[PDB]
Amino acid sequence: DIVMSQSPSSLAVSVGEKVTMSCKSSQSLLYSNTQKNYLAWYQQKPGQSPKLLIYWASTRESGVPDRFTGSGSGTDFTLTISSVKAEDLAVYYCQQYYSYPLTFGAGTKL
Amino acid sequence: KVVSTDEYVARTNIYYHAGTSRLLAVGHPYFPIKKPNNNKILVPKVSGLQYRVFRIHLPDPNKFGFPDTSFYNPDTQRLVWACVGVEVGRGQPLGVGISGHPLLNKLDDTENASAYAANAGVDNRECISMDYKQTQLCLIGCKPPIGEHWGKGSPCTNVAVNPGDCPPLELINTVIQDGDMVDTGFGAMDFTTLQANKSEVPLDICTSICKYPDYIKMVSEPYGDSLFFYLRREQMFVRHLFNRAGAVGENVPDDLYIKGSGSTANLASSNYFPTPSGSMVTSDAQIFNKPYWLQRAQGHNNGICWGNQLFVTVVDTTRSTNMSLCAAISTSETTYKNTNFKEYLRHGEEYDLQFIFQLCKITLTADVMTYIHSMNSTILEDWNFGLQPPPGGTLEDTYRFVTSQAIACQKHTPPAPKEDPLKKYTFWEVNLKEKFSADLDQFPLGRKFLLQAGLKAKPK
Amino acid sequence: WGNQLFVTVVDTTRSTNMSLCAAISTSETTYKNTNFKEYLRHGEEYDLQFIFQLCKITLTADVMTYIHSMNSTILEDWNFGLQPPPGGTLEDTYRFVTSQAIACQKHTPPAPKEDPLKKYTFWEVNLKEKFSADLDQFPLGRKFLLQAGLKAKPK
Amino acid sequence: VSGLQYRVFRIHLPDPNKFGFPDTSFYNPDTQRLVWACVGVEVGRGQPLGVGISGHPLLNKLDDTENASAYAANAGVDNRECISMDYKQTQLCLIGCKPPIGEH
Amino acid sequence: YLPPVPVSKVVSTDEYVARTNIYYHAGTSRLLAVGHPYFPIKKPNNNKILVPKVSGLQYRVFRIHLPDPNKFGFPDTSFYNPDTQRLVWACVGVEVGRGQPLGVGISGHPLLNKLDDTENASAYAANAGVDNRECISMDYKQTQLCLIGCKPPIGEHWGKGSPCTNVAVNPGDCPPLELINTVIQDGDMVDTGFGAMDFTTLQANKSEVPLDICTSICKYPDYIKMVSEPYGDSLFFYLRREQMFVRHLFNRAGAVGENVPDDLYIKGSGSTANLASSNYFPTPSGSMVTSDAQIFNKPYWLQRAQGHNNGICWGNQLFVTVVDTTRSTNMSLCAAISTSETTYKNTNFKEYLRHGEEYDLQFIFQLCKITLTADVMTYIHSMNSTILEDWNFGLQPPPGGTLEDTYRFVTSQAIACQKHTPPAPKEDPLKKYTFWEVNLKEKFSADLDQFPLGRKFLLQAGLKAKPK
Amino acid sequence: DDLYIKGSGSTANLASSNYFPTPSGSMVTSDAQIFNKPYWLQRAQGHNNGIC
Amino acid sequence: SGGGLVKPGGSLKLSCEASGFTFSSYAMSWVRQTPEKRLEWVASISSGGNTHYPDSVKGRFTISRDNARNILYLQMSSLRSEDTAMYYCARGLYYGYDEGSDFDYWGQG
Repeated sequence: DIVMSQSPSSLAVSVGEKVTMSCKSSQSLLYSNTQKNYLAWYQQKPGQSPKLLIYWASTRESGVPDRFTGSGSGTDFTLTISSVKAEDLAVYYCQQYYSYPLTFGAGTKL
Repeated sequence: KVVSTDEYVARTNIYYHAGTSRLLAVGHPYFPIKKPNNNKILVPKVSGLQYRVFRIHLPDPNKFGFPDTSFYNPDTQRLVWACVGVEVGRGQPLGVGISGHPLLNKLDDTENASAYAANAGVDNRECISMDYKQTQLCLIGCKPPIGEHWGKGSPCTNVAVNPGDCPPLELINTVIQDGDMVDTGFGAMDFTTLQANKSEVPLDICTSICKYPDYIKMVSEPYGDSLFFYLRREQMFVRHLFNRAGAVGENVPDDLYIKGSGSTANLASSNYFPTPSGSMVTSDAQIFNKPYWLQRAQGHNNGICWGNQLFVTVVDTTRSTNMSLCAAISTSETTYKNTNFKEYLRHGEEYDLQFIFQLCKITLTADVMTYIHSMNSTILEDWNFGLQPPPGGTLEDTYRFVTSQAIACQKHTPPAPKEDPLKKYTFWEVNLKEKFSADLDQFPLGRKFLLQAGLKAKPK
Repeated sequence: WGNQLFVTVVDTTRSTNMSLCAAISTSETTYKNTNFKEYLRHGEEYDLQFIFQLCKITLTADVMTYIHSMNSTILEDWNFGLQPPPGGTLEDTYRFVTSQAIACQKHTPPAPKEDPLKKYTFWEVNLKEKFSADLDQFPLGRKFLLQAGLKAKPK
Repeated sequence: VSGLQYRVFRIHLPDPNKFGFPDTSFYNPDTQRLVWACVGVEVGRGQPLGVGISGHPLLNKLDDTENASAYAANAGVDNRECISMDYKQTQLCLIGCKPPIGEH
Repeated sequence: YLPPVPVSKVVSTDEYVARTNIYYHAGTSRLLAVGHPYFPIKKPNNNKILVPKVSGLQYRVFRIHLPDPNKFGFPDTSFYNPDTQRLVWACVGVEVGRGQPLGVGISGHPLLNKLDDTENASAYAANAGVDNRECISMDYKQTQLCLIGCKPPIGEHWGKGSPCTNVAVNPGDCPPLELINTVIQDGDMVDTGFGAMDFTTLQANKSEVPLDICTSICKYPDYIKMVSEPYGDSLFFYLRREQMFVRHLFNRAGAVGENVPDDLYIKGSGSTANLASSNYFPTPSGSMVTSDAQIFNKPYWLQRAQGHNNGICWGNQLFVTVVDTTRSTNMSLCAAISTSETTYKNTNFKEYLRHGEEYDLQFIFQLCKITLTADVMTYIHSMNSTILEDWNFGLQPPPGGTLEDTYRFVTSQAIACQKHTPPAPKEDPLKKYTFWEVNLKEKFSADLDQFPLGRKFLLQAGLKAKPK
Repeated sequence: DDLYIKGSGSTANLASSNYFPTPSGSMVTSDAQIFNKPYWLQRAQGHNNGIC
Repeated sequence: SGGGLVKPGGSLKLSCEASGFTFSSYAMSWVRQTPEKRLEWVASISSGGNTHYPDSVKGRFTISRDNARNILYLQMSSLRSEDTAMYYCARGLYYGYDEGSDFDYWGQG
């Protein structure tokens, strides 16, 4: 399949540090007829439920501050954040829905 | 199957030059200045021992169109500088810095003792300074310099490691930057990583990783473009012989020796370190500031240069002298006391560069459109014939947002001014762009070549 | 001869010995000779690149004689098992008794074939795989060209 | 391991006469043979150059012979001391098909 | 300009391939193997084998490497330019040497799930006890086969499939079955005539069969699928012979879980009130061996093969699979714990089982070259691109594009060893799959005359004289 | 401090950090003398040729 | 919604209830919890009720969609203790231009 890919496990971003995480599908993400990337994500914190991060990387959820804005198309992507903050501290799951089943990131705990 | 550049290369007849203002540079020998509570630096520690590396920023030639544009199509080709020639200004009279550490692990001399030493007080550290390997160098080429240097190896899980054990061992091979650590030959590496003591060395050399070229792998580039050139020179040897004093890593098998007793019962230092002697200097040893030349090089690159962009590096011991100040916070009293004098230091630094160049022109075939695309495509990124016809006509305006009912609120998109990938690497930078001009009649030097040329000098 | 070549070299210049310290206790802030063991390791760096030329040998008696005088073991590795042309050596040749491991191993007998100097130990390298037919691709060789020139080439 | 250790490099070549060419017709492999020849050679050495050193913790020694104000002392037992020295600087290179012959 | 106009069909490889004038041979000396028939011997606490399990009943895989021809010596190479072309081996003819005295082994199990002998029954048998299993042995069906191709042999077997889930499986319920293809691995077991499947999963008794196959999965090759390959590269050839006959008539002893409806019969009474086990199984038997049936020790000649692949071995790589029951004899020796006493004591002897194995290979090859165009490159790349990679692509552009190459710090490093502990990257993509190995790459000869087999190649084609 | 470790006793305090070399002239030779020998000019880096 | 103690090998009967909305409007699924932080996935079915099954549970997890009760259900039997997990419900939606997928809600878990 594609079990989405975030490894090796230990990295971190101190006071004023943009975050480094990379999730990469194992199938080509330039696709023929549709031509809009499909990518899913999540955030698992202490105190409430694990919850989606980002959808289509250029369209963000409301109730999601713009602080997470990623780049790239295709298998691997590049995130950029003007200022990373606390609740950015989180486990970041990653996923794609076009060809089901739904499989999960090796995960960003950054 | 790389080929020479000049296989395909198409020359110009035509040349420009620039040379810097010069170099204004100074700063402190030992460590940089900052507010004590703070991390914000007042003033840089600056040293020769900081690796000496500078890099090139230049206009696209294709930008300038010509009094005679005729001779070529800008489209069916591209138009690409070559370096014809080079010169560094290096101006200081030559100088001696020197150093060591106020605390030092040492037992003592090796050579001279009438008797075995006495007992060891703990923390016997002492203050001594030393000289260095006596050296210049120059480094010339277009791809990043990369130093290779020791590392601590990877302990595998076989031996369970015990507190204080030997770090396994490595050579690390890694990008060069400016302002990095010369060796005296104390090993190319960081004790700060790889030495617990922190009392072992000159402060400065405590800091960071000694670094040294890898010709070989720079020799080993497929294209040899890290540098196509450099020169390398030095002199030195040892001055004295001195023992460290520290807790035992390991000991010598007895069979190798005999046994003493009493006074002689006890172990003479296996910690053995020399004290180096760097040598005299001379004018003639100067390699600097002289017409500097190539045509053929070891690599296919001949003056083959990209991003209008090149890397320059050199190093010299010779000038290492600083000078300090005696600061009298009171001038009033006329009778002497050591009281009144604080001391400060900086190391002043100076250079210039004047360099000769050519342009060349490049038509287009797959090879062209590929071999380098193959080789690296980054330039045809910079060119426009990388193609890429896209899809994607239409969208929807929707306006306006400010209405306070909510359509998703929007765009983030400066996003990628980012072009230098290696930009996080941080080091000196020199933009040259508009310093170019025609005639060395006007340009103090390479008319040297123009005479090396000769050619008739043209009338008035 | 014998596909065999020797190089021996010694330098004094690189003799530098780096010395590092490990701390058995990282906590205490007061300096003590106790906390630090000492170790000594020394670096070594070599490389080899060798040009080669290719040559042939006609055979006559005088030929064969003259060699056989010099070192006769040489002939072994060629054909001419026997002085003249015919070929090689006619008792039975090849055998293997193992695969997986129970029986007294294939190496329970000694190794018949020898470099007789096998008694003499020393550092070893194998090149067998590494040859290339085009100098251009290597740093060293093009100089060989340069020394002899002889340039031109395709597009 | 130390630099002062001699180095010995043995190098095997594959049999030419197993190995052919873009064009081999120019010879009969039967009536003849093929042998390598060595035209040119290089030795790469990459370290930043510098001198090491050795010593011994116990060494037979009396005292300085260079300058002495008064005559020396009585010889005790085991006056050996810890002293070190630098070795003679040297470079060499050796090439051939037969092992280097030493003497002592 | 542009990629080409070109489809996938398959083609007869002889389309593009060119046949050369030259032939070579190499062969191993011989190969031996020894081990225990019934199970491998290991140190009892240890998992490491002291002794391997070896029998003719296990499959044998043979991987044979060839050297890159484009590195290789010829008396005359003039006929090609490496610029425009490859060279690739072609295997014209093949031998299997087998030297052992021919004879039958045997296998059995000391507790065999068994009820009684139904071949003849004079009276109603007893009632199911506890543990009536017995010590009995049998002969397996006799078999010979051979397999050749540049792709691994694909076997197949029955297996337990994931049940489609409506009803909950109660313990006791028939697991559904699934036919499963897989790569054939060395040491795998010939069928006994009991079917290619997994006893371990589907049979919990573990006493149903003799040891050798009990834990393992017997597999059988499917000519269909194998031949169904478009490129036929699994195998371009084979041969097969086998036979078996019935011997005895038994039952399984156990609870009945599919009971028999009465309508098939009438209700009995007394001893006939209870239905005896309707499980029956035959006793498989091989017959008398003959020298004639031997498929071995005789040369073979391949020119036209069913697959469009004709003797083409891609990736300097060639396979052989061999199965033989005729040499199966297991020798039994005894060693005496006391050489003193003059009275025979059972207690004095330690009985032992070992089995011999003899293999050899003698291989003929033709050399072949490939002219390159896009269509060429295309088709292959389409077929398999990997080959092109081990290959230099003759070129990536037209002058030899290179990747900012590899020059290394390794070959003997400093003993930290993530500087290697990890040697060779890439893969043999089957590296997971285990099977026997040999290297011939030093063994070639430019003269066939010297060899027993070779002259036949001449002889069969005539020698004319031997030039070139 | 982080550039070293605290001393004590004799090492309680840090000695002055400063250092400066003592320059030493070398063997003088008759050769390196640049004088008492004629000079000849034709071309100079400047455009002046011997014009005063 | 309601999941709790189940000893493996039997059948497993669970529910996912809507909360104050139209149930038939958008897609629905079941989920589980595999503690590595490496998550495993359970079940889905279409709006038209086509079974969304992976290489695993096809025909296995036996689902019953109920729009009326506004509750999602699932049947299992002869349980796989490898299915031991904290099970989660999830739902679908539609957001229609940019073609990448946000998510509004999911069940009690």
